[PDB]
Amino acid sequence: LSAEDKAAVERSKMIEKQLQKDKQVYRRTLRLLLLGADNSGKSTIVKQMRITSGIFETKFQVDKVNFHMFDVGAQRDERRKWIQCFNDVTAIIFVVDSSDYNRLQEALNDFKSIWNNRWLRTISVILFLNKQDLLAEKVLASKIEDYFPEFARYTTPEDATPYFIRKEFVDISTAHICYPHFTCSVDTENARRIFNDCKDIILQMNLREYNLV
Amino acid sequence: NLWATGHFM
Amino acid sequence: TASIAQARKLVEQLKMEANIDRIKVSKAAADLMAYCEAHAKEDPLLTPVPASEN
Amino acid sequence: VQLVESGGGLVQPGGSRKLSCSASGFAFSSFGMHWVRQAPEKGLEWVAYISSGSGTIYYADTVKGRFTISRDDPKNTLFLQMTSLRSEDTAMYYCVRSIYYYGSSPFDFWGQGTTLTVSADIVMTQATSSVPVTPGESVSISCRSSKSLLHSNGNTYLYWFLQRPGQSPQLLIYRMSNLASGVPDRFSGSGSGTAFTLTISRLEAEDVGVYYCMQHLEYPLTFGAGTKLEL
Amino acid sequence: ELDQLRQEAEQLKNQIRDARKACADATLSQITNNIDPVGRIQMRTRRTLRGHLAKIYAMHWGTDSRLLVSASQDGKLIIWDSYTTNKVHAIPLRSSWVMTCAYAPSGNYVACGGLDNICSIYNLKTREGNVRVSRELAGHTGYLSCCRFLDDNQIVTSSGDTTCALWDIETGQQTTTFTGHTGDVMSLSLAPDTRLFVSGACDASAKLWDVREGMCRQTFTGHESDINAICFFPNGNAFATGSDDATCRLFDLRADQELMTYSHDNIICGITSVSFSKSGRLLLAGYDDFNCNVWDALKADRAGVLAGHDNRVSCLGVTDDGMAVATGSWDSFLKIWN
Amino acid sequence: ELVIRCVIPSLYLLIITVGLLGNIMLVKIFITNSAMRSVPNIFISNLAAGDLLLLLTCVPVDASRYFFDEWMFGKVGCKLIPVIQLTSVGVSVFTQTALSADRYRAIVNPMDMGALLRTCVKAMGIWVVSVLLAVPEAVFSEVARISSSFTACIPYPQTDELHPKIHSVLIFLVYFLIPLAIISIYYYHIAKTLIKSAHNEHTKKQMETRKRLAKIVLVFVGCFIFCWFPNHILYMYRSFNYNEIDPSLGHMIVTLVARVLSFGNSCVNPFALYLLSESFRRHFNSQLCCG
Repeated sequence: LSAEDKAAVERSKMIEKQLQKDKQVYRRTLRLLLLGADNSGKSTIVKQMRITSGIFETKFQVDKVNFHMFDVGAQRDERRKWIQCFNDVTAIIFVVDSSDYNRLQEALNDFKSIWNNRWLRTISVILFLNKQDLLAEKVLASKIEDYFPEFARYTTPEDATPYFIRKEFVDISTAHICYPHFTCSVDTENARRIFNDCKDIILQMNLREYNLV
Repeated sequence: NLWATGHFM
Repeated sequence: TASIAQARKLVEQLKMEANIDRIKVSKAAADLMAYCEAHAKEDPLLTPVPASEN
Repeated sequence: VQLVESGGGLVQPGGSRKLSCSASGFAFSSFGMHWVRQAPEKGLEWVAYISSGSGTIYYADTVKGRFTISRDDPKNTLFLQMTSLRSEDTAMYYCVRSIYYYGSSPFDFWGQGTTLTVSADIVMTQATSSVPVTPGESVSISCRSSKSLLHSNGNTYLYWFLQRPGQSPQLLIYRMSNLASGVPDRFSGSGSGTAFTLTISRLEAEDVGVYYCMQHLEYPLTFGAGTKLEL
Repeated sequence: ELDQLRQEAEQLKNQIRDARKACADATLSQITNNIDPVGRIQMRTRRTLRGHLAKIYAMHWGTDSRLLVSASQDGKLIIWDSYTTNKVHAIPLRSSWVMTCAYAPSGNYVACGGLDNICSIYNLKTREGNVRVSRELAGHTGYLSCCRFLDDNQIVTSSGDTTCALWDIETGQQTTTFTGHTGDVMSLSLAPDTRLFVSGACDASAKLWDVREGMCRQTFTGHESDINAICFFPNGNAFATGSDDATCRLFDLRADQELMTYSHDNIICGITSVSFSKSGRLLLAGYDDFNCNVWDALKADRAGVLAGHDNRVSCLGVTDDGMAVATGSWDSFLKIWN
Repeated sequence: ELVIRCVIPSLYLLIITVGLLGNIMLVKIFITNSAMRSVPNIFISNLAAGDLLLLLTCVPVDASRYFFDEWMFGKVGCKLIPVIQLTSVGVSVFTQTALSADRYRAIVNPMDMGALLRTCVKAMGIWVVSVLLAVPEAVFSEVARISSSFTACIPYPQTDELHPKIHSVLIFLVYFLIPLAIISIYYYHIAKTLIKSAHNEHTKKQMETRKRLAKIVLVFVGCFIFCWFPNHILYMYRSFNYNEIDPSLGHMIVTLVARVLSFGNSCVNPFALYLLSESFRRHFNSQLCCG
């Protein structure tokens, strides 16, 4: 109740106002978690969306909204303990190298473990099938029957608009929703597809915070 | 009767 | 030569752990009970403390 | 940590004088600033106090309203404007920094100060003002306040300042017994809520000067008469 | 040289197991059938702290039981005043996601760490007023889980690379490197005599290490899930570990076996933080059931329920004098129970 | 004729008790549960409190008017209770409009996201506007003898005739026309946003409930009309012949069918929140045994 106590209360109020000012800009941005194995094109997507430490943050703003992309730099392949720090995030961009069929089973297993995680039940996982040009070259010019026997009985859908890997991914996804997309190593669409997904994902949050869904 | 009066309710 | 190295390191650690002083459970239990009964007088959580210290 | 003051000299009564203080070595935006005057052959006298962000600004009872104090954070500057100076404002002004939190050392660093020549409050009554003692022996400076400074929170407000001839006062003990930084452990504080004592185990050649006492219970900051140790 | 070393390790494991089952004279759970417990503990939140933004992940206490440091997921170290309910210190961290924060035993230095794999040591008694970067301990290849100060110049840290380390503030390099574990360490706990410390890994393996050399003395492998919390007894002879099986296990260092097993049927969630009281009677644990539990170290029964929070209880800690207990959850709310 | 005439009070009591249960469950959720309290949810609690006040004020008055002959209250009753009913209806309509505006801003502009204080001051301003528009309902209201007769609390003096016709359109404009025209275009924009984002696969389940919500927000307008239009047309018909009371069967059945639909807002909101939202559905299912 003395003068020093009043000065301490004033300093605490100033720190509270500073924290509120920080929260103001913290809520106006989104946070994404970039995940993927070593065979994926995570580095390509990092160096494409430009418009020691076990973590790396990328700051990019497109369509008047900032996205803080956090990617593991020098951490192990295990994602069971440190994953709990990425809760309540906007989305988890999971990169998969769809070209190499030999390392696709482990990618599907990792996607299933991430989708069926203990604390990731409220976080949406967006699939990114990188290296689409290599995927097309390995088919128009490695066979899928040698790795996946369920490819002979599966054909292209007739009600689509010109899919085996996407079907195998959505089978685990539907069993928050996923967003499979096809991108190349030079395609600049990754800067827009995120805005094509998060605008819906956050919308679902607007359906849950306002109790509409 | 009495039900013929009231204030909007 | 890394497999045999880690194997012999684990064996050495285990044989060093197996040569420690392990007293019976009764002695440690009595020690813990005595410590709890001795430090229970000045524990503000176990005993209800009035507003003189809050 | 350095405070450069400017704006001193001679002036005529009735005009205006704007003293400036520049900080270099710390974040000026997160420090409470105190302007304190000291008359020649007299004791200290607190003038003005300002908090961070210009939230709370307090003045002394004798100069309330006449003087103004402002701060500029983008440039780390402190301005003190004084108008209609009387025959008492001719003194040496000092700028003191202090942050207020638990474990802090308020009034730790004092500015260089500048001289300006012209033409209830808890007073500190020091019973001792001239205690000659040779260096090397233990000395005890006693003081008494007109009001109990022991607040209900448990912290006693008792600041000691050692002012050497030609040097700005330096903080010794900011609390009743909590020693400050940059000061040897030879100084100790004790006493009750009314009578306070500062004991020094041994004195050296650089341990000479006037010992001022300051209370910080209420907003009116008043100093003592001053207790210097002779040789 | 593979089969012989494996069979020797198996023989040593069998020897340790039979020694532990032979030294098990009488369990404490059946011996404590005569001591009168306290009963039902009702703790009320004295002061509340609603200034945090992100999920509070760690907390610690200093010398005096007045300053409370806490770490948030937005890269913020906030040091509050527990008595006057005021904000004392605010440190913006360069790394957003953090998981550990400690307070020096002299009340002058603080620590932080997490996914950045770099432990940042900040000083609070700087002459610049504001908090500046004092030390940057780097060299690990895993996420920092916990860290505790031993003195004003040394600090123990646990990384995600299954190895614990002991760094020196004066040097800044690898001062002590312990042997790697099977799983990644999740929490640390120091002893009052600053000589030994027990740490639990991601798997069922709790190892005791010293502060002079990097040699392990005791290893506890009795569990069924992933250990996420640990704490030391005020006397330095016992320690409780909490895992994802909702059952805490209190072992001792004098017998190298399991003493107490806190278990319940209506709890199937995980455990985040475990802390003992001043006397070691009331053991406070943080469960993922939006509540906090307070068990008896001798009765192992339900004594206190803390239903103040609304999210997953992330961290909790008792002061050095047991005056109050701080608790932080993912709701960015710090509660000071008594 | 007589059968349905005797059945109408049964359905009226059923709607009243269902609305009371919905309101008490809503206030129990907003009080005894800290998981459903947020920034955009304070308007839901405000609307629940408004509907509870409406059910506690208007229902006893209607029961006394349909069961007794004289006015059980004095001058203070005729001065206060009608004002309370009018301000409750006003704050309920304004809270529904604010909820519609919030849903519009959240759905049409999902990427446009401190707000707690804004919502609090908006609710305070809503309550202020509601209590300020009920002031003229006190001076012009008095206990007068209507045209073997008795007395009753009427809102218009029997001398003047233009003031009732003016107050009729004054109530019909700011309470019905403007709020309905606002919520209609808001729900239309909501449906357009939900349809354009869905139509012109990983979106086979979310788009289904999205279309369901886009249809429910459009049926909301029809429900609001079916609930409020009868009471408003009844009030406008009474305003022209407030001195010439109509005790015939037609006026009686019109009053009954208007009241049973005006009291339906205490059940439209809880049922919609139960069938749309999932967070409140589990709480409603869990509070079935506790109350």
